[PDB]
Amino acid sequence: ITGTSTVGVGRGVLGDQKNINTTYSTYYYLQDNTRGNGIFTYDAKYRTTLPGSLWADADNQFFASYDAPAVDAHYYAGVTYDYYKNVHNRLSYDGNNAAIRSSVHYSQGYNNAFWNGSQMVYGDGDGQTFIPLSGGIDVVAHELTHAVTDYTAGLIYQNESGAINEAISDIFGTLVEFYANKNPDWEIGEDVYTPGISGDSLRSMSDPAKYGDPDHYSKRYTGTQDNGGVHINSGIINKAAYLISQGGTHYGVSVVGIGRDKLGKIFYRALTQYLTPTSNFSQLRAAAVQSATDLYGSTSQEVASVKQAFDAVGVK
Ligand SMILES: [Ca+2]
Ligand SMILES: [Ca+2]
Ligand SMILES: [Ca+2]
Ligand SMILES: [Ca+2]
Ligand SMILES: [Zn+2]
Repeated sequence: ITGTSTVGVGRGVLGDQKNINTTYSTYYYLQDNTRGNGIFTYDAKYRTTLPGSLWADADNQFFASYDAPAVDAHYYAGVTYDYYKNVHNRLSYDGNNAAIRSSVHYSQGYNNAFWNGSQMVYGDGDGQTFIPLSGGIDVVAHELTHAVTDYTAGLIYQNESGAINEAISDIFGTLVEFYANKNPDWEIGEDVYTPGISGDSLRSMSDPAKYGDPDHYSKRYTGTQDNGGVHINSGIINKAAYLISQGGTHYGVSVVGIGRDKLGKIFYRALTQYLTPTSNFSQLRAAAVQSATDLYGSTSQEVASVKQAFDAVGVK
């Protein structure tokens, strides 16, 4: 809408208080005009009709518990936008400052979140397996990174390219959680998953196998569930990114870590520069070795760690 930019305050899903950019014209709207063409948050009102209605508030205070998922969806889309701009000189998900849109309160008891080709969508969860999914910065950044991938490499969402697509979203969701320093870890979804059971998460990058995901290519899922395992085989790539960043020994292969920023730069370059829609894990290894080389030299430690890590997880 057209109006005056202002700043509101509210409480997120985990009860933390934060400031949000709003726009005022009779009502206060969750419309942030300070980032590209804007960040817009919508109420789907427990239906599946999208996007729903632009979130309108009477007094620019967002402390109702109904408001909480909107506060976080709005705030964390902003943080993710800033991460891509400041760390990678990318303006929004398309590189040309496209509007970021999210809808919350999608359906009833819906335990998921997704990018639907045009916008992000967040369920409220059923209160026992999930609470509102936008309460996790790694969840928000994961979903938005799907749009980034769609505008760049265009990884097909099935089999090995699909697992790559999933892993890139886990990798970057984590790097964003670290960038914002929101209690970071190498776990996915720990803040919003199973409120009655602490210390667990949906997926683990540091040890995928903790939840039954492969951490080695020999162990990959070859059937047809989950579009050929896209959320399952991502574990192999997730473990690789973890080793590359933090180091460690995995099936007897030692890896010297090169830290997060270099992991980010290497994978962002692979993604934007070398990956294609049909790329497989072997092509990802090559893309990553080539980015490292481009960035740090044919005989750098960095290139050596990237080689080490992919060997460790069985990807030649
Ligand atoms: Ca209010
Ligand atoms: Ca965390
Ligand atoms: Ca996490
Ligand atoms: Ca939990
Ligand atoms: Zn995903």
